[PDB]
Amino acid sequence: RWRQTWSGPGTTKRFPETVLARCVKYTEIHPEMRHVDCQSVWDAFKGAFISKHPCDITEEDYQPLMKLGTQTVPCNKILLWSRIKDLAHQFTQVQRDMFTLEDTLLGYLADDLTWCGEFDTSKINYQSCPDWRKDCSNNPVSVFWKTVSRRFAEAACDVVHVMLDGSRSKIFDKDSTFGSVEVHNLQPEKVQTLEAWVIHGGREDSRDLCQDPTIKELESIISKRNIQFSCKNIYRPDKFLQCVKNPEDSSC
Ligand SMILES: *[C@H]1O[C@H](COP(=O)(O)OP(=O)(O)OC[C@H]2O[C@@H](n3cnc4c(N)ncnc43)[C@H](O)[C@@H]2O)[C@@H](O)[C@@H]1F
Repeated sequence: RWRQTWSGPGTTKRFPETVLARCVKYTEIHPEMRHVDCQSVWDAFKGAFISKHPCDITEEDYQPLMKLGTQTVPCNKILLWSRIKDLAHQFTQVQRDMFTLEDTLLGYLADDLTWCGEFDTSKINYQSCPDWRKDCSNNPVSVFWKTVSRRFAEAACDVVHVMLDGSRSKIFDKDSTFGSVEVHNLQPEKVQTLEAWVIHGGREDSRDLCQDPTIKELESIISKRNIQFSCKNIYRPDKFLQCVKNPEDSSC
């Protein structure tokens, strides 16, 4: 057909198989989750969006899945990210120094996927799904990440780290999901510091991006929540990963 219902990409192909296989694999690798019944996980995941209008999804819709995907992560080793997931993943993969949301079962299940259903049919919509801007914010994908993100941020303690894309027009974007959900769900009772790592996109010699107006804004927001703020430039992400891999044996 020549025009879809919604403005965004449709459900990722073979969504049900893909999720179930991810669950099986995750629960094989991670002993803490060994027990989890993946079929129950798929049923709860399905239950959140199937037969529901995909502009009328709620955090409650995901509660059965949230319950099944309950999981402890070391609260003091959390790595958040904004618009720079790939480096965050490359980093934690070296020796599991920190944990991103994609290191949890629910994050791993949904990473890079799109999904939505239809009001009053129980079919998965493989043709289109709502775009967060053009169509609706309360869509299955966006609501999932908000709900799961909030719980992950709420669990953090001590020093929480965040990678930010220093190549972007706004290094910290107050209106990003990171800025609108994660930042505001850190618990001041538990979190001592948020430390931002500003990832330079620019070759060689660049600015102290910890001085960027948007970084000062982040610092102000965080500080006003009674959490300390720290910031570091990562000038060369390639050299950084090399140093993480081969710590100070080398020019690190
Ligand atoms: C909480 O925030 C970070 C993402 O923060 P960003 O500033 O990168 O968010 P933004 O660009 O405004 O929006 C990205 C949206 O993508 C969805 N999403 C989050 N995480 C994933 C993964 N792993 N795969 C695909 N899509 C993802 C959400 O709908 C965001 O709204 C995340 O760690 C948490 F979402």
